[PDB]
Amino acid sequence: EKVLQSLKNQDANILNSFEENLEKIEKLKQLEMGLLNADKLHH
Amino acid sequence: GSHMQINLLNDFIKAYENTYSVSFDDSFKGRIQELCKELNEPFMHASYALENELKELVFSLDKNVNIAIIGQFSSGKSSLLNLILGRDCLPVPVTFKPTFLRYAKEYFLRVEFEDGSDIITNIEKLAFYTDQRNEVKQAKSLHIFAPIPLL
Amino acid sequence: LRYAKEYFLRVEFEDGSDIITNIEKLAFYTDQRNEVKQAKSLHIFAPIPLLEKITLVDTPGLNANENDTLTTLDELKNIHGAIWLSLIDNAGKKSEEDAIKANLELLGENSICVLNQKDKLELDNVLNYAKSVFLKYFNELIAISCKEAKDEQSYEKSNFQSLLDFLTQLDTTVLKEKFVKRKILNLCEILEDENQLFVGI
Amino acid sequence: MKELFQKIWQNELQFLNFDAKFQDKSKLDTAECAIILSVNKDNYERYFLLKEFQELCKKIDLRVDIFSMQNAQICILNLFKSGFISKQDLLKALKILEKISKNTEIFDFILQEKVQSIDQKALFQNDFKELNTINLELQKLDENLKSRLQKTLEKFQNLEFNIAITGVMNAGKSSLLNALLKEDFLGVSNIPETANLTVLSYGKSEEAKIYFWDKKEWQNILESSHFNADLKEFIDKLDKSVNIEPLIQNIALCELKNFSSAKNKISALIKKIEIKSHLEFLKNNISIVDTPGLDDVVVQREIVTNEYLRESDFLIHLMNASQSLTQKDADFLVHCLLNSRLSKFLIVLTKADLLSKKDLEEVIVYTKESLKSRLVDLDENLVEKIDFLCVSAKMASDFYKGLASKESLQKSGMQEFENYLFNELYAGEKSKIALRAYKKELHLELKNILSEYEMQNRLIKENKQGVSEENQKLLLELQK
Ligand SMILES: Nc1nc2c(ncn2[C@@H]2O[C@H](COP(=O)(O)OP(=O)(O)O)[C@@H](O)[C@H]2O)c(=O)[nH]1
Ligand SMILES: Nc1nc2c(ncn2[C@@H]2O[C@H](COP(=O)(O)OP(=O)(O)O)[C@@H](O)[C@H]2O)c(=O)[nH]1
Repeated sequence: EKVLQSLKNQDANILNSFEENLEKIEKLKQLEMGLLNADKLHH
Repeated sequence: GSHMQINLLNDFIKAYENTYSVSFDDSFKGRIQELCKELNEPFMHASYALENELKELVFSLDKNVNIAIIGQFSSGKSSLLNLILGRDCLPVPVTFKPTFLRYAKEYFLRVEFEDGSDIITNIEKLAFYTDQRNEVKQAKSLHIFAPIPLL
Repeated sequence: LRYAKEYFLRVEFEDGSDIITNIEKLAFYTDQRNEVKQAKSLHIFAPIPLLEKITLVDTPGLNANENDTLTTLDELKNIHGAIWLSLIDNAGKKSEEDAIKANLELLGENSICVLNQKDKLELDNVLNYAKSVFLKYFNELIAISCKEAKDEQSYEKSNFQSLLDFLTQLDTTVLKEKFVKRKILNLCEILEDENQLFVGI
Repeated sequence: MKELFQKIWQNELQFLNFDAKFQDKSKLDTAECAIILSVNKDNYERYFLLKEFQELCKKIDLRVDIFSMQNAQICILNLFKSGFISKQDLLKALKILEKISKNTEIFDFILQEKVQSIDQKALFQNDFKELNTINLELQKLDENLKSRLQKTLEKFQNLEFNIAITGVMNAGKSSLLNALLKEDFLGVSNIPETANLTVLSYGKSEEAKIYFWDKKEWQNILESSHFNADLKEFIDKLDKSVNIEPLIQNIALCELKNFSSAKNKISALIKKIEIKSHLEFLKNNISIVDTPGLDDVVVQREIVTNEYLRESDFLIHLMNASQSLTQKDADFLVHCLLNSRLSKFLIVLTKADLLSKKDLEEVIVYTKESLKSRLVDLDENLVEKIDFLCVSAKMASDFYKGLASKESLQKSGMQEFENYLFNELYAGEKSKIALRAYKKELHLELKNILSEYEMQNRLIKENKQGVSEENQKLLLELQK
């Protein structure tokens, strides 16, 4: 149980890092749709 | 490229012009038939088989005149064909591949099979390819090549 | 190139007629004229083993054309395999264009890559074969090179019997069967496309 | 426009919704739009059976059915109205196509229709600052990627539009350049002798960097003097004033204040003058290249065609209103038309005064017929590559400070020519190509960032799997 608790403590910071990465991925996804719209406007 | 736009337009113009607007080698029958067949085919929505038939009729003007020998129950047509060939081939009827007498510089036979393949072979073998077998490629047609004028 | 017991050429014309003739005239029927029957195809008949059931078809030169391959495919069909002939140059351009060419369509599961003309040059050749190995696994069995015979007394280190041996050792039936399976799958795919379009409407 | 569609699809017209169903707005270019418009109910079967038309429609994602053809025509016409994609160049293309399709009705409708607001440069600035914002966001979230993004932004910020301008000498180019800049610069007085190239650029320093011939360029000029027999005379007149004592390798004079001693026959030794001036026109990151017409053939023409064949992103050619086609000018325009790289250069009929309006149009028609006569094939339609304007520089220059303070700025054409040049900074192909390149760069840097950031998540997942495996091994050890 102790090893699991230590892994949970580390998996708090690890969870925060994973959530940040997920938000970065969502922002990049938004960016690609925006870029496609910008391309569409051109002619 | 706007120059490329103009070039694209010009290419379209040339292609339409070549497909629908051209008069043939007229002043002679050979291509008056082509003009008539073109008349028959712009919108008058033709059947693909009609289209092919017209194409073949157009070709027929450039081609071997096909003349056929019509024999009776057994009227000796095979011996007549042999005489025409000079050499002889099977003078009893158990029957029939369609057979052709064309011209060459040597005596050989060309056996076109049903599966699409053909073979060029010796004229002596003609009889074997006339008479049926059980499980070898059945010949679709037989093409005797012989060095006879009139062929 | 098909098999016979003697040397022939069979010139199939555009108008449908053909002529069977002596092979010496081949050049004459290759070179076009203005209004002589334009040849539709040329059929060399020769008494060579390996023309028994594995006949050869000559293809055009690849004149640096990206859309050449699809047009060629549309022109001419069922091909079970091929022999890709190339000079010493094996640059990236040849690799990429070979990939778009073969693309499982025309050459590969078993088909051969052949470097020509060893004679004008080894360590260099060794390096080139290694390059071909990891580069050209598109084609299946080993990449190969050579060519000299016929007024060579040796008749060999032309590896020519290696190419010949491969051509002999092909399991023709497997090739035919796999090709047929592929084509039937293609047709099924097309039919499904059409059906789903209707369903969507 | 239901009446128009009834006119052109009399009985095969279908039930259709008159609005642009268009999905991309760049789906097809203007020549392809013109082709689609020329699928009038009398040619439609032939077009549908034509292989090249089928290839075109497969490129555009169209069918060959009648309904979809008519729907596409609708959408094209609504884009012509609203998004205003087509100029009179669409009408040009339909006139070109009238070889095949005598489509008069659609031509007339396109002619007589209130067009729309145009709004080009504002849209350009909006899209470009959109892309700048996207680049900034990418920079926020790696150091190599951020440096790459910064370099890309530096490249696409304030970048190099080069205008070459040319013409024969008496026709007059320096005076037109003065009027465009709205003050004076080198030369307003006609002189039979001449030449050196002049590059008007923008910069904080106000240099006038000068370049003379090399030893070898001068040797070539003296070689050609043997053949020209007017250059030989001029070279004999020049060598009396021996300024040779203009030599082997590098001549870079850095500054001058409008010294007119070079007009005393020394400019023949100069080839290239590189100016860095302060004019708001050039403050928009423009650079102009003035070019000689006929003098000092040997290498001044070679350097002219170097400067023009180099960067120059546009070509303006000038002819005076009453020149009889100026055979050298005509040969140059022919060379322009055959060059497939040129892509719709421009013509200005300079000195729009001194000639009655509606007679200027006849002059332009004569010019175009001559150019067509030099190109006998469908090649003729290449003359529709040229745009024609009719500007007079004297009236515009007068309005600023001179005699005609009463309004000659309009009724001259300088304002419209200026509008045209500014429009070529979105409407011109170069600006759109640069925007496309910037978009591709942003997509590729985005792809790199995705590759960078997904791997961290993958590594975290692998670490979690390893931790789970270690826990399972510990449980197995406890059971043992
Ligand atoms: N006595 C005689 N026999 C003939 C004549 N014409 C054909 N024959 C014979 O008729 C037999 C059959 O000939 P064949 O060529 O097979 O007739 P086919 O079946 O119609 O082609 C052969 O034995 C010939 O010799 C003839 O004019 N007189
Ligand atoms: N009416 C009129 N005359 C002009 C105009 N521009 C130039 N000129 C005259 O045309 C001649 C040639 O002009 P110039 O400045 O020398 O151009 P350049 O020969 O290319 O250097 C000069 O005599 C000018 O006075 C103009 O806009 N209107």
